[PDB]
Amino acid sequence: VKKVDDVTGEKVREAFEQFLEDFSVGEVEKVYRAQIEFMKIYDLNTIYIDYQHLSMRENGALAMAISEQYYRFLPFLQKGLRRVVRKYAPELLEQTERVFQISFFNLPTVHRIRDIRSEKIGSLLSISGTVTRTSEVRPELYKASFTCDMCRAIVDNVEQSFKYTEPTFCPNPSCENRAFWTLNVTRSRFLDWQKVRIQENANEIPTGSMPRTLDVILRGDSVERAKPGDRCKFTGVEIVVPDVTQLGLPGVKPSSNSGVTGLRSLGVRDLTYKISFLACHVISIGRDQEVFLNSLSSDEINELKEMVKDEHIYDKLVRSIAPAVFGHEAVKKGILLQMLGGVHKSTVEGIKLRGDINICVVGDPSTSKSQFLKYVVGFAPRSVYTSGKASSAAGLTAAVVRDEDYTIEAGALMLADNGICCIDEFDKMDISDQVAIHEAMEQQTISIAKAGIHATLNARTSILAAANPVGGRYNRKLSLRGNLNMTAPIMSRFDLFFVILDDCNEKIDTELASHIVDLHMKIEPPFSAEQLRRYIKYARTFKPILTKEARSYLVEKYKELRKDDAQGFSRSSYRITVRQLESMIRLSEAIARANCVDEITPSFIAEAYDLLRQSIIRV
Amino acid sequence: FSLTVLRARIALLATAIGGPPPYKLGDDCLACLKDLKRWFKLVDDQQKRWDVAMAVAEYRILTDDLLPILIDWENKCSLAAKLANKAYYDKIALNCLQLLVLMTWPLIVTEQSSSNQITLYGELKKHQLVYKKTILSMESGKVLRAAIRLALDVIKIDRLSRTPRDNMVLKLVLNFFRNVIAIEPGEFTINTKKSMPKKGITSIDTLPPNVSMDDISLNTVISSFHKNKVFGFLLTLTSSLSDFINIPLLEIMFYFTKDVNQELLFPRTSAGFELSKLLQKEHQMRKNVIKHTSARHSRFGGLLSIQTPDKTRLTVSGSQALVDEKIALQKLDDSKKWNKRIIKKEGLPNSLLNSQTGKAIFFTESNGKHFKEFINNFIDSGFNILLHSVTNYFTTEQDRMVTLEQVEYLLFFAWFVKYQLLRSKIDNSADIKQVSEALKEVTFILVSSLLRSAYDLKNWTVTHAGMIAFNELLNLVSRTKAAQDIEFIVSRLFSDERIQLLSNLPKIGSKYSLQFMKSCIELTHSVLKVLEQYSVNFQKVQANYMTEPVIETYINFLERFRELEDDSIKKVFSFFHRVFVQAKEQALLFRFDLIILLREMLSPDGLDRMSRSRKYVSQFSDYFLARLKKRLKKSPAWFVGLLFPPLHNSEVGFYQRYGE
Amino acid sequence: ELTLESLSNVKANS
Amino acid sequence: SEIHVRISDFPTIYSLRELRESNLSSLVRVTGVVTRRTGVFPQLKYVKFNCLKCGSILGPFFQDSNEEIRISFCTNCKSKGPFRVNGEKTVYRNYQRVTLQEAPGTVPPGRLPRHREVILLADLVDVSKPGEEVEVTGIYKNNYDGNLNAKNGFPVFATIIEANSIKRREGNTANEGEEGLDVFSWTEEEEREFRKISRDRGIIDKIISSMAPSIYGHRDIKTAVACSLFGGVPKNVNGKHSIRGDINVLLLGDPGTAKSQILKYVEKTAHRAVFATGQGASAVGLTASVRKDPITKEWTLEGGALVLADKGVCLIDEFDKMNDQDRTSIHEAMEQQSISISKAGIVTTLQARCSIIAAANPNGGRYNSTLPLAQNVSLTEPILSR
Amino acid sequence: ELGTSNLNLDARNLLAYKQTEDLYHQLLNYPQEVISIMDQTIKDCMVSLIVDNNLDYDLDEIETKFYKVRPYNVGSCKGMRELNPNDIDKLINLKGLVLRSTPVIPDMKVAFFKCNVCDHTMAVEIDRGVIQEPARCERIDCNEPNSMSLIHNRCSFADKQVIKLQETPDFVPDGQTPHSISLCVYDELVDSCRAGDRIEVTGTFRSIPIRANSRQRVLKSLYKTYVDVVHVK
DNA sequence: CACACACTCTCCAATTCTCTAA
DNA sequence: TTAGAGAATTGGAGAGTGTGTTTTTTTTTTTTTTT
Ligand SMILES: Nc1ncnc2c1ncn2[C@@H]1O[C@H](COP(=O)(O)OP(=O)(O)OP(O)(O)=S)[C@@H](O)[C@H]1O
Ligand SMILES: Nc1ncnc2c1ncn2[C@@H]1O[C@H](COP(=O)(O)OP(=O)(O)O)[C@@H](O)[C@H]1O
Ligand SMILES: [Mg+2]
Ligand SMILES: [Mg+2]
Ligand SMILES: [Zn+2]
Ligand SMILES: [Zn+2]
Ligand SMILES: [Zn+2]
Repeated sequence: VKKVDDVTGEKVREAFEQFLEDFSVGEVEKVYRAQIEFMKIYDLNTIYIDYQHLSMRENGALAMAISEQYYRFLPFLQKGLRRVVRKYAPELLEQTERVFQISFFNLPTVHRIRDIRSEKIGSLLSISGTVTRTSEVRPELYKASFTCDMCRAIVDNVEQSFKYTEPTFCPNPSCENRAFWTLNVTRSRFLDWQKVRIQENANEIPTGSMPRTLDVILRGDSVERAKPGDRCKFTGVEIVVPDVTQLGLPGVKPSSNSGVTGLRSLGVRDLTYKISFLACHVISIGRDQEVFLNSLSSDEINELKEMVKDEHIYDKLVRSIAPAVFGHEAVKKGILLQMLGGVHKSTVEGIKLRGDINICVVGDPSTSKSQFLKYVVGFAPRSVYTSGKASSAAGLTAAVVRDEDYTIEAGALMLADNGICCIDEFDKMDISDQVAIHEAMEQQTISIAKAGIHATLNARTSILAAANPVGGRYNRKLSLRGNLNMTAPIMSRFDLFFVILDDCNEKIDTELASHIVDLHMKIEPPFSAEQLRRYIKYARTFKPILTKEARSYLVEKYKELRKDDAQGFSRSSYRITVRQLESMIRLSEAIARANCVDEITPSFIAEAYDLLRQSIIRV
Repeated sequence: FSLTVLRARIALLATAIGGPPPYKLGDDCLACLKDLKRWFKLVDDQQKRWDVAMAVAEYRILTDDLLPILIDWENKCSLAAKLANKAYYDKIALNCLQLLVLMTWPLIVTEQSSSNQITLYGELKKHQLVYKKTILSMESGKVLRAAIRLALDVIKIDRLSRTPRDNMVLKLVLNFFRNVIAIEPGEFTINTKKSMPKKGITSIDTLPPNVSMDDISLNTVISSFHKNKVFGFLLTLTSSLSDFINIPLLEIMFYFTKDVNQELLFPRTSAGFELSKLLQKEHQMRKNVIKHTSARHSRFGGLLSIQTPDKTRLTVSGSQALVDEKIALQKLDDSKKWNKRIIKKEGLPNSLLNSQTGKAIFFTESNGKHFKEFINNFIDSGFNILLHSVTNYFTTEQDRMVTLEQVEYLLFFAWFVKYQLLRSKIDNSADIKQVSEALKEVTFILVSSLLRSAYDLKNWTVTHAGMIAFNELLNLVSRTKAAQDIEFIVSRLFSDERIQLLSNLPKIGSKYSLQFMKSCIELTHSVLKVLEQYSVNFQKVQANYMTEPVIETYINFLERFRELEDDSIKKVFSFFHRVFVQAKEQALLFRFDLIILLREMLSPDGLDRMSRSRKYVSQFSDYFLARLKKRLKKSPAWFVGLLFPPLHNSEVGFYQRYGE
Repeated sequence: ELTLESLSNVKANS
Repeated sequence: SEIHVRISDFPTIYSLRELRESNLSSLVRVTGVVTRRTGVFPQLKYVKFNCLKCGSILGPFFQDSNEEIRISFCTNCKSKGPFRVNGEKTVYRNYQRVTLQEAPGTVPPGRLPRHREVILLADLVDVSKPGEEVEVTGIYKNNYDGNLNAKNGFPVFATIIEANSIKRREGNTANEGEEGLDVFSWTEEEEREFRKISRDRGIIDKIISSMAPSIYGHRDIKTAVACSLFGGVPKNVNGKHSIRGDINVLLLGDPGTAKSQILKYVEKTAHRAVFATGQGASAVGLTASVRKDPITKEWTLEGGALVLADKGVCLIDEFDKMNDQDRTSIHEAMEQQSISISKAGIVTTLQARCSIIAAANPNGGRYNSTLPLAQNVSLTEPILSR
Repeated sequence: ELGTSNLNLDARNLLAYKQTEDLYHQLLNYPQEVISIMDQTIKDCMVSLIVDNNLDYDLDEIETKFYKVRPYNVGSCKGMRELNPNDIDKLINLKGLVLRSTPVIPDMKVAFFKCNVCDHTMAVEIDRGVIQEPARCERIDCNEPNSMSLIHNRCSFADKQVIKLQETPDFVPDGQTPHSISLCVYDELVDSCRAGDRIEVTGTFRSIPIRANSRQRVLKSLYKTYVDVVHVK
């Protein structure tokens, strides 16, 4: 076997070897040697190689060699990788051969779909676009291993092209086989394969012209890392995919812009080519207490320790919620308690008990309701902002759309699962629309049985509504029921009702104007947003329990609430149901989470009772 | 049914020996080891089946069970050797290593071999690579440290106090080293019983998935040797030469150097400078490539007619032809789809017997530095002593030496004697007396007799094993003459008996491999320079060299300019350059083969523009064209006689080749 | 006659 | 002739999104909702071909249920030619290819659902009705098809699950932590325990008190729910007259009285239970709908909530908030217990032996005790009498 | 001083000079060969100017770069509806507004084969879209026939962008809808005219056969027509 | 159906080869 | 060693067996969920 070797290839392999093993880059540290040790620890086989590190070494010569002829240099890079990984520790390869995947990222320049040229084929790019469609994770043949039908000889490590290429000859000089083999699926090596359909970004599209699309192939660990809609920054080799129908396949036939011809395997048919990216790395650009603590850096641990040991932590948190909104301490406290939530308990009989807290900020049209909603949607994770105007065809909850079969369209109440659904203009959405969320707000599920489709969908969301009073301006002469078009079944599912009014006060307007103009000119929060987020995440790990005296205090407070809410000659409660008792429990748990204490004291229950009472004494 | 019963017994033995997670020796472990040894020996030579080895490799016995035995014995041996049933715990490794060397024995297939052996050779050569793959990567390959214990136990006692039995133990352990490192990928034996289709062999990678070319190269072997201290073992074994430890050792330390060149030893971001130079060279050749491609697409449709003699209107396409008429003529030439038939042709460890010049095994810089001093230490320790030890054996059993002995001995000798001289040339810290001991009269006459005997039997491989040594004979004679009567007795017997052998091989070997042709040009270049300091006659030895087949075999090497190096072209061109004025025999150089190669040379697609090869060649070709014009202008018939071969008629032989 | 222990010690590679 | 083994309670449960190449030819326990279901086609088990050129018998090759049996060169002669099966000694096995789809519960919100085809071999056919949610344990195999390779342009294979067991999780999604392929299957000891506790005096009171254990009071509601859960005997006089044998319950009351929680409990407890709410349940989704099959292009009939809950319970939360023209669609299936469809040339009468348990809400949100029942609800006599 | 390649040569400048009137007529009649020789003359003239003026520069860099000529204003604004079939392979000036533009279509220019038995690789230039694959390995030590397999991603590709030009509304007859023609843009001018732009395009009106059956070599006798753009203004 | 493609089955004279020629 | 008489083999055209198309989802009803 005489094989000529491209000396440039082995030179690049050796240079890559020294770069990998002795880079030693702010104290000196062999980052890539530690990367290989990291791979040995968790068996993962993705080497995230920064391109700047490769460029600084070898004064950019190796970087250019990679960036110009990546496709031909890749096998030599893999061999150089195998050398180093075996040298440091042979803990690789019931032996299971390990296939490696070199990942290059942080390229100096980022191209786009419009800037695709066929002169960059076989080179590293950094294409960025918005993913619109992703296929399934199918396994593609990588290194086949055939067994011929007679003499049972094994032909192995058959490299696969875009076709289903199989060996043509048998190594044993007694087997007649030119087209007959039986692939050994167990011995063969397969690779995850996904095809994403990215397109030009909105801001990069010239006016009038339709967006240009591309088909990017994802292989290995980079599969399912680019969901539709997310703008990702792919990077990898750009290849061209021929029409394998013309090349001839065992199961199909060629099917009918400038196609070349003349190949021995072609005959009289032509061959056409299609540009398709082959991504090697993709990034988007658009829990017990101990587990959370161990994932946090020590410097952040210090800040969290200062918070938890603080004496006035509760009031500081309340004042630090939505700093850009002046006043409204009660609404700030309610919003803070909403993020912490309760405990989503589930009883022995299988009945699920709600743990999410629902707020409704009813107020005059000039007030700051939408500011609260926007702060919450911009701060709380897994939160969405929506209005009652019902923009999309799918309602607030869900809808079925016929495909020209039926499929479920996700509503606003579902996209915010395990989060906060900031609903705006809660009065605008009609009463025939309110009946849809009666279950989604208490049972936290949406049940749909329309046509051939029947599912019980999950909506574990906390709703923060913001409803304008009927008649535009709030009328204090009537109870909260009169000023709101909501009915009793939906008004009892809201834990807290906050009424905010723009009283015609000459002095108050001065502070308001000075505050708004002051912000536009530049608010000092005792806790910054990123600083408060870790405290909320830490507090959510707590699951407070009710002490023995807490239960008695809770029962007495509920009795007082129902006694003070009694109406009619038959003593029929209207505003206060057992949902209010569960609301007191939820608010007690949220308050105890605010103080980062695992036991619920009667002080917390008294505060929760005050919070509920202030929302119903509005007469 | 017999085969599956054999598999059942192998599996039964596999679960009987024991396993992990420390390995445990099962009951009757020695009995099952002896049973396995007996079965393998019975099926190897007595029955010639080569199926038990297959079953052993299948159960991964060598990896799962055999290697852990030696690994577990290593710690006990270290504890026993450092602390201050030892016989039972020692004899257990003997059978394991005997099995290991038996499975690692290279497999040879010939015409006399039965169909089973050739059928299973392709299925067992991969397992052979698997054994050395898992052995070298097994925690720094410490099994060789256990192997050297199987030799130091016997060699510890006095050499005069050797054992008539324990002596075979040394051979058995020593064979393991040469067997593991001689493991190389085989050849895909294509079934040529029928005409092959319009497509060739898909994959020539004869490597199982667990085996990668990274983990099986000789670099891995040398790194394992250095990390396992066995360098000291190989040095101490040779340090005590003063019989049975010579023939194996001749190839134990030769296999990893059978084809590794000495140029890589000296360079003459360190690796990246050559990377940048290679990028510059490939950029230059790619720039030369694009000079033919059209500025626009292929479908632009550039059609033209060449008004050739006879007012012909032949139509050739291509906008590239519109640039130059020579491009149009080349497109005319290569348009024909008809081609002629070009005729063409290792049974011993692959090496120079089958390795092209670019097959330089990649070495780590530290590994290269270690290997630079390892061989030098071996030379400073026991090189000439080892040569003199086998001198006596080489003088006997001339016809009893199998063809393997010549290829495993002559290549070793020539490679090391060449390395010593090149190392002395680059650096003066090494004396010439370290290799001058090979000038013994008996050794020289015996190797010459072997070289001449290999000629009549058509053993071209064995003869090529001899020219590589014969080149260094003249080279060392020149070195010991310039740097200085001992050289005369070695360099005076080629008066009349040896002139025929050296002047016949170039005329006949042109129809064989490239290296066979390369040997003779070096032979002629060396012989033309060794005698230049004493002139039996300079004008008489060159007379027998100026022959038409000799020119043919020299010019046949020039056609491979896509792979010829600076020295390869330098020697071939200097052969004609040195006879331009000294011999004045340019008339036999008037074939079109040399003119077309000159056209290829000066064209940018051939030799590098930035290098130091095309400048003097271009000037000498400028003078060549002047000579051609002067000689052609004085003979109109020579215009067409330049194509036809010369004539055997008396008068014309002096009229045309000498110009009266 | 292999014990449950042998079943755990794979001999065939696969 | 053969006994198959249905492995149950596999620990590592996946989803049709998390399957990768590492799971190939290994047991998986994916979970999804059944979408399509072909008919039970007999499949060749032991193909015994007969050579046409020279021979007459070929080896009884095992069909792998995934790829066509390949004969290639004959044993009698190396020459290749046409082959066909033998009807003399051939055995068949049932074959059904159900198409799992990722359940809308487990699909990430707003994302498209993945799907894999599942092969149900003998004794497993017709065990998973379309639209039901099931957990499928089986080997995750892959077979090569030229169509997929041509479409994607890469040597990519098509995967498929050869089901080894099926457990339905539709209508018992709150029943996690249980063991076995059937939560409602009883062993002999369990049956003996049933017979032992039934002889107790006051077993009815224990059963009633054990309906909603975590819901206080409401003993009348618990009694009604228990009666509905056990049901009555469906009579059939001489084969002509048919009497309904299932009890319907209507829970009407003020908000926050655990009417929806009782319904959720009933869904958890009953064997075949379906939950549909208010406006989120159309007329044809409650009973039955016809559709043009996208592959074969003809009208086919698919059942709804009242068919998926056949011989079970159907739970309708917020009964009074459904559209009248959607609420009137359950009049026949709640008294005659049979859905009659005569649309698009499909004249047939399905069977729906359901037992509706519906939670209503009085007009104005509060039940006015001073008014009769008819004045507190918007429902009419024909639906109140059921 | 800018390192550019294309030249915005005007057609009237050939009439202005005396000896280049036949050259102008042949450019209008034989655009392909004329443009090729004009490009070669441009390259040779530039390298000669570098040699003469002694303005030191890399001769290899200039020689490697492909220099183009873009003859615009070739003639009167020919109408799309008046493209009779004697204008085949003749320079044509057209005016219109582009409807859409296909993405970049890679067309092979230099093939790249690999010897699957000795790993020998050589590049075969592609002319008129035909694959002249080597009969055997170029290396004499191997010379194995039928051992060459095309390495698609290691080849060399050019840029082709088919553009669907539309007849301008102000020139179409008021009765019928405006017609359309298909442009072809190579190696440059790609994405130089987005959809909605109005351009005056100059190119050679060319027609090619279309295969009636993909599997067979049967060719339809209708000869779909396009134009090979050489300049867009 | 049949004309064109791809390819297995099959076959003599020009191309290579070594015993007897000059 | 040379010009010339003898064996020995196998590639390039052709007999022949079996293929592969043309071949199609528009427009019109009927249903269903939103509007
Ligand atoms: N207390 C406040 N602090 C800061 N900005 C305030 C405050 N009250 C009102 N604003 C500003 O008043 C403007 C209008 O308030 P929004 O949050 O938009 O309420 P809204 O959405 O306009 O109410 P409607 O009923 O929907 S019109 C915004 O620019 C707020 O920043
Ligand atoms: N009798 C009761 N015992 C225990 N919990 C009750 C009772 N009545 C109501 N609840 C609680 O009220 C909460 C809300 O009940 P819900 O399902 O909204 O009833 P409805 O739908 O009739 O308003 C439930 O979490 C439940 O735990
Ligand atoms: Mg607003
Ligand atoms: Mg309810
Ligand atoms: Zn075979
Ligand atoms: Zn047969
Ligand atoms: Zn080759």
